[PDB]
Amino acid sequence: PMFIVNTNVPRASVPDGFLSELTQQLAQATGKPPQYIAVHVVPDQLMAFGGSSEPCALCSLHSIGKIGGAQNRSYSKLLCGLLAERLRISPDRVYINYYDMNAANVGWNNSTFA
Amino acid sequence: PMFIVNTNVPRASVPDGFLSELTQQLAQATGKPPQYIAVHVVPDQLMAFGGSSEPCALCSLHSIGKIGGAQNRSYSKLLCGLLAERLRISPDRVYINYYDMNAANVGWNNSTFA
Amino acid sequence: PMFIVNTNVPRASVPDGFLSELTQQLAQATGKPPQYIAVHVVPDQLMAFGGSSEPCALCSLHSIGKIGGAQNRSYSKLLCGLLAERLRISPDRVYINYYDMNAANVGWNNSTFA
Ligand SMILES: CN(Cc1cnc2nc(N)nc(N)c2n1)c1ccc(C(=O)N[C@H](CCC(=O)O)C(=O)O)cc1
Repeated sequence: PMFIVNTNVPRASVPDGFLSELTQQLAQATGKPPQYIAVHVVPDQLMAFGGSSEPCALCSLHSIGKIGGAQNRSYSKLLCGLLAERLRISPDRVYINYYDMNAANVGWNNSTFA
Repeated sequence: PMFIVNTNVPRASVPDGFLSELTQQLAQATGKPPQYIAVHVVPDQLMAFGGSSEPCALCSLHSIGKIGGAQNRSYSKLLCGLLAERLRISPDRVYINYYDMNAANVGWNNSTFA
Repeated sequence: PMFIVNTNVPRASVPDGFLSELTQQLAQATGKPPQYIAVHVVPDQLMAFGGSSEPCALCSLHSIGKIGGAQNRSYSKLLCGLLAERLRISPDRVYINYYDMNAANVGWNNSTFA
């Protein structure tokens, strides 16, 4: 899986270990081993949510399978949870887009997963 | 809805009001209240379009509904106009990817919209 | 077609000409004229892949058609090769998302491609 966070929060507000924590928790939540989890944190961004410049985030989780109704609520609870506690971002100022990828449409190691 | 602009235009040429202006014009164009609109502007990017490094933009509009053949043609006018006037980008150097998101695939406030 | 690379490799390791080369290679590989090809390189990113912050990359290729089982393998070979050769990134620390865009969902110059 691939998790990306874009936020207006400063670089200096990202705690040491946040990428490690996201990796480990997305492994648990997703059922996929840690070695397949990629994480990307883009702080200091020029953004607004509802016309306000308070702390916010635009995020995406891409995964081959492991994407659906209940799973996505469950991921949003986890991720909103972490964004609140670690980055101090209100859960109502987060969007997370979920993408179920076909294996044939993910390249890796000179090939695809199809 | 969510709107993202990636551009090689420098940070200093992004007007201070650009995120609000986007926010407001997107609310009108989509029919959704401004509160639902998130906007992200990423300047100083290392980009080329058609092999030239003249000013350009790669953008995305994600929304739950309000995406279609007719609406997308319309949004391109609006957004090429804003980018042309505010960032001095030629409209032929602008791509915009449109995504019609399922409610179950959009996380927000510890849950999803489903 | 549109190709984006997000990497933790530093800005100073991106060779001069990398954007041109990508453009050239994507044109030949897709059979689309170079004028329709946009490339975007984002270095210095805060990323982890499998828990490790060794060199890695997360990438997207968006294109109207020219996306499929075999074409995507061939693109992966080409692009991981280029990421291995120019950015010193190991192929198994690269993910590439392929998206077959409907023409009506790509805005360009005040309209769509539908
Ligand atoms: C068969 N599966 C998933 C899967 C399901 N159940 C499991 N159960 C167990 N006990 N262990 C596993 N390793 C496991 N893996 C897989 C198919 C492809 C990929 C994969 O290696 N990578 C992509 C990368 C996605 C992206 O970047 O877009 C992914 O799974 O999301 C992994 C697992």
